[PDB]
Amino acid sequence: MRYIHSEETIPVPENVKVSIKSRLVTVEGPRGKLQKDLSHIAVNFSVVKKGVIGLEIHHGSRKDVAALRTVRTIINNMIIGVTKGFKYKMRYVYAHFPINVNVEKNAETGCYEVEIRNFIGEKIVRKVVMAPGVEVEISKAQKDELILSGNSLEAVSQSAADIQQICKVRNKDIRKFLDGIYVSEKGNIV
Amino acid sequence: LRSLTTVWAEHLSDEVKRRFYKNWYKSKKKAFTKYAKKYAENNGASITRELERIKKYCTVVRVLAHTQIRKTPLKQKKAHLMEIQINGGSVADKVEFGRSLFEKPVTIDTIFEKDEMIDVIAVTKGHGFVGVTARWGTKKLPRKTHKGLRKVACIGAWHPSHVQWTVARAGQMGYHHRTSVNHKIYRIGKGDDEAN
Amino acid sequence: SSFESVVVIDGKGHLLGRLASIVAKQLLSGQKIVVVRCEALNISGEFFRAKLKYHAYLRKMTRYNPTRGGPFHFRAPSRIFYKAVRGMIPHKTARGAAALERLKVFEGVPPPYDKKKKMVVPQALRVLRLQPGRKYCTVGRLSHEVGWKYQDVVARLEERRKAKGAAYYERKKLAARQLSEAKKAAAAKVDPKVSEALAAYGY
Amino acid sequence: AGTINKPKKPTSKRKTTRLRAKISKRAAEKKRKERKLARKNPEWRSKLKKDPGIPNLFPYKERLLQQIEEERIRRKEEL
Amino acid sequence: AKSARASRIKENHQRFKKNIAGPVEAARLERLSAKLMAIAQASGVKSGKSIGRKDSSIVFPM
Amino acid sequence: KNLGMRKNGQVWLPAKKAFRPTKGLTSWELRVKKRQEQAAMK
Amino acid sequence: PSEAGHRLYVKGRHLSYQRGRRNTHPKTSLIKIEGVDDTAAANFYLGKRVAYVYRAQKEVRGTKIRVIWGKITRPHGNSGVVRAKFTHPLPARSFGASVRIMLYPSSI
Amino acid sequence: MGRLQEYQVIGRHLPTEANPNPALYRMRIFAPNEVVAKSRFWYFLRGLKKVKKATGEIVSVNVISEKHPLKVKNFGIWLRYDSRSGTHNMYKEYRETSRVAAVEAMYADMAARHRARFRSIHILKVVELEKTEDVKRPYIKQLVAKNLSFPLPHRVPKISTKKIFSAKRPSTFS
Amino acid sequence: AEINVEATSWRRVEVGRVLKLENGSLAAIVEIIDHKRVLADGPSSDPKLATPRGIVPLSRALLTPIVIPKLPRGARTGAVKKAWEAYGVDAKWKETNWAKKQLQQERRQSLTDFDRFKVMRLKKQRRFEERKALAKIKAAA
RNA sequence: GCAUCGGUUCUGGCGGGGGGAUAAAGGCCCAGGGAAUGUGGCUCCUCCGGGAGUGUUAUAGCCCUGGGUGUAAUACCCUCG
RNA sequence: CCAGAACGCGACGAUACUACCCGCACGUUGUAGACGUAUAAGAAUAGGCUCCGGCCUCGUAUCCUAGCAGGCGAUUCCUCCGCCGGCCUCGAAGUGGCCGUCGGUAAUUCGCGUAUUGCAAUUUAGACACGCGCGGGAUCAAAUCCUUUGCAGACGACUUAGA
Repeated sequence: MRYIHSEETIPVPENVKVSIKSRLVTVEGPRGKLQKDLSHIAVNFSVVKKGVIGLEIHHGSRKDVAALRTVRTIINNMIIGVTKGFKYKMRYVYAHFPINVNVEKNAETGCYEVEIRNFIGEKIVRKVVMAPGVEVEISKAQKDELILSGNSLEAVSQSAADIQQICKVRNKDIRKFLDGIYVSEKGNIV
Repeated sequence: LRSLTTVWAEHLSDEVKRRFYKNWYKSKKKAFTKYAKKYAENNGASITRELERIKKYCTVVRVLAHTQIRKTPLKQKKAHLMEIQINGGSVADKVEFGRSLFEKPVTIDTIFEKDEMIDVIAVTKGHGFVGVTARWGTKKLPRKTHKGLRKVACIGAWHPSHVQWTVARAGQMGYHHRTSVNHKIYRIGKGDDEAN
Repeated sequence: SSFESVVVIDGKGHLLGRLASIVAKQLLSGQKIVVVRCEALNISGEFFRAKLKYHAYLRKMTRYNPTRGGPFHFRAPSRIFYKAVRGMIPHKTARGAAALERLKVFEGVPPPYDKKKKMVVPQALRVLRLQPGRKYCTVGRLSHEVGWKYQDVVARLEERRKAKGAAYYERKKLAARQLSEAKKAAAAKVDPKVSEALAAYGY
Repeated sequence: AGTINKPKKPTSKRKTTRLRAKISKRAAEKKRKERKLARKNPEWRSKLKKDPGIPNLFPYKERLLQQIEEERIRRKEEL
Repeated sequence: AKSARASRIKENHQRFKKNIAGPVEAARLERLSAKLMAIAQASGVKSGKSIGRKDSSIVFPM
Repeated sequence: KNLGMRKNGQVWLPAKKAFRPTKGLTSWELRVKKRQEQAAMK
Repeated sequence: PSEAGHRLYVKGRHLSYQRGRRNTHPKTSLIKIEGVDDTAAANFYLGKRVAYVYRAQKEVRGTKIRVIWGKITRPHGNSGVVRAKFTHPLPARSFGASVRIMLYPSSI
Repeated sequence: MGRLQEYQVIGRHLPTEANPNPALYRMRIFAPNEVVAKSRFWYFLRGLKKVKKATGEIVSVNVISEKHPLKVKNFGIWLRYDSRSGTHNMYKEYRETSRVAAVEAMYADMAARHRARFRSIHILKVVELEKTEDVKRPYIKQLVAKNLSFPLPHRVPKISTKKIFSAKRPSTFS
Repeated sequence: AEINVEATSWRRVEVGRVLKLENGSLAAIVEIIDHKRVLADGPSSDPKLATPRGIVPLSRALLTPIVIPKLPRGARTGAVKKAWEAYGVDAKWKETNWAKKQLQQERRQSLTDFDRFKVMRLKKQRRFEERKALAKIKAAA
């Protein structure tokens, strides 16, 4: 059954500037600027109030009405990213062979590179290149902890996922071999 | 890729001019004679125009080079000509490189170096018409097999009602074009070296 | 309904089979057709469905000899459109061969078609035919994934053609401005009998 | 599965005359056999079927029940 | 066995090409190019600077 | 700030509302009256 | 000088014979008239003469150009295609060729 | 099931010496014409009162026209349909301007959503919902809302099917 | 908080919107039946613009920029007529660019042979003046 | 080739007549009744944009019943040209 | 990496003649079929265009369109069209812009001619290709057989040599 009208709302903070044209959303805040193309979803954007973004769908099915919630969460996470940022803390733990993590910043590409050595004594050097806009540091407050911060939640979480996926134990009992790099905390920078 | 233009040198040797003829001994040897005159008329304006066309329109530049077969012991007097691609640099750099290399001899050691692997491309030894045993390496049929033992016993024993293109058949063996790779250069010896 | 010397159809945004049906009927009627930008033709449905259909096409081949008689798999987008058109034409008759010779298909817009008028066929336009929310793919993408070698070359040539068209459009805007000012300035010096006579007739 | 990159032999939707005729004959035989088991069916069948009644979401079910009760009272008074 | 088309084999070969064989072939190319450069160095219409025209069809005959 | 914990750890996720696309067609008082009428009819 | 044209006929194309799916009847031809797209417009052209003009090899009585004459008889379908009868049936090779629909016999 | 009309059909059993004045039975039949209306009347009467066509006669056939065809109305239809499972009730709602138009929309809807033909559908009651609160379905409740207003996104313009080629790409905004 | 949204702005269908039908007549919307049909009435004194009260499919109509203010839902022909000549719908339709296009189409359709010849001659005279003006402009810059 | 005809047939337009609930509607009046997807007014909130409450026409309208114009018009069906 | 469409394509060299190129002179020459066979933005379609004022369903548009199949002479106008040359420009299967000369030209108006093709009969008219002619400008080539070779080979074919 087709619903005549459906609406969502996104509040916007005072220090955030949001520009939407042809379903291409650009959100700028104190921390920078994020951009995302939402042209794959039919939606009418509007300014229903000062500081409120309205989302509408007309004559839509239940699935079309449901996609507005995903669009709302995506734009809200972009606003949170340019306002407070996103920070994922990872911890690398080992039993016998100490995991050596080296963080460099490539001047040519502008991205960070994480090199992992001595994982369960292996002689290969694992290299993971971060998505742009993601900053990686080795924490000095705690032991064996990486901190990945950024404005794009998808970029920060996918970079943490890449680091988690590259250090995988193969052909061993994982009840016994506990070695790896794991996402230990998720939150905001501010 | 499409050949746009070709520019030649002012002087062409007789051994490379023999490549354009089948009966050079009877010919008036007229090849490139009208082409050599455009180096003289209008101060080579057509030559310069074609060089500029190569500079501004082309992405791949190849020189034309011929062997000096007269320095070989061969009875053949007609030289071999081929296009050799210039790699590296920009297209203008390639054009200046080739134009500077016009009418000049290039030795082997300024293209290849000792301790390098190269590819060798050639046509193989011809053997003529050959049966399946030496052409494909099939098993010989037993002794005194009826109608021949250097054969294949069943060529089409199943459907379709055809001979399949995958079945070993007698025919031409050798004189095939082959490209072989990873051949190490052990020595580039100099011909003027009396102890090479 | 209009008889033309040749109709140049911009293939961008057109559904493959519907455009092929319309083009084949025009060819059999006796109209010359040139379809350009066959890489920008659309196929309805998910991309993997089109890829599955092309791989099912690539399965078929004459078993005893693949160099003759077998279905020859043409990977270029123009040739995919040509196969769709040839399926709707009695190509094994002399009339069908004659109708097929009145058609030309290309990737991109090679000259001199870049300076010719390109038309659209609304009965095959994807934005008018497909329901919003359905999936669609691109014939150029399918061609690149099944082995067409000149996607990047056509892209660079099309970017050059669009830059030259941008310069031409700036000149066209300047000409439109000058013609508007010319009509405005000459409107004062045209006889009012002529002016309201043309106004009454509708010009 | 690797269906997209390597599809298998297609399942043909083209019918054959032999199979069409056989399926038609089998359908006719099944219809006749079902009639035969129906005429010798020993299963009990009610004389009057269970009538579903009035739907609840019909807005005037209450006044229709009022009409039914009034009709019963009128019929009892007439009889 | 890992095939010649294996992804891990390809990545290993790419690292070898970048870190090991690359500088060697680069230096050899510099030497060879230097030698062959040593051998090599050893109106617009009427001049050809403006590119003029040289001295089956795509369209229907019309 | 948020005082409660979200189970999947995505603490930036907003306090969502229920997905009721037919919300606002019927008021509460009318539905109460219809409840009484349907109960009497049953 | 005058730089206009001289056309006093309407352009048409010979599409087909009168046919079912398989059997064809060359006694009647199907003509598409340019700019005519429904039966209401096709009703205007009923009875109008139509000429198929072609070229032969010999020059016969001063000309190489031969004509087959006919008339538009009735509409066909709903899209302004018309049926026509010619003195001899039109050549089967002329499917897709042009024909000239006159404005006579006129009733305007 | 076509351009339907509603007929008042009155019939009776033939008079006899035992029963000189038989009872008259009236039915409202949605039918394409009078022949179908009388046939459906005898079908229902055979199913109900065991009065056959040979022993009965049609007393009257009349057309019931809508009193106000220019007033938008909400209709509730209680119907029963026969499927492979058996007989099922439905209550459905239609926003139309007449009873016959609601019944046509009902027949189209039942065919589209449940594959039911004309023969397997028994229309038991068609009512006009007197009040807005009597509307039970959300697809009519969204239409009877206060200050109803909506746009028309993505309107394909009507282009003549005889005009094969166009020199401009059409717009979907008006 | 700066929000800049560049999006679409359709015309809405509601009670009071005037529709242009395929025959050129006009009809104000009285009540919306569903998303595909409305009840509409054109009580215009001009016979070319008038429409009887009845159901109009929205596929067979176009949304004009005219909305009658405060037209009640379900209003009959008298109330709709009073609102119609109260608002002056006919005049606003006449200044609408759709009616100018329709008027131009009718004028060009009604032309006879002599009319078309006179159109050609007058257009050539005006074109001569416009050509002189364009030569002056293009020679200037 | 045209004109005037005959035979058969396809297609377009116009003038009448009849029926039904002597169509049903609808417009304009007359007399009653009623309600909300409550108009105006009044009260209370506000982002001052608009909401919530009250109730029967006011600075909009609607629904139901009866009557007049009226043997109204029109649809549909039949029918004479 | 192998083959290379023997009815797919490109570049270049030399091209004797009746061959090549230019001009006009026409075809009982041929062609799936000229008759104004006129018209380049790109891009989006839950958005666009703009001269920045506004505009957008709509190519039902714009251009062109009169004169013996379009004559002759004026009045008048500086508008449109075409061939050449110069300078630029155009490589996706290469061609347009500006300037200059020359030639033609109702935007306005008028004078003389049109008849007889007899009341209709394709309105023989375009483009491309081919061919026969002249009058000129330009150029004097190869291949095969044969002898030979063995890097080849059943025979043809192939790699060679013969001034």
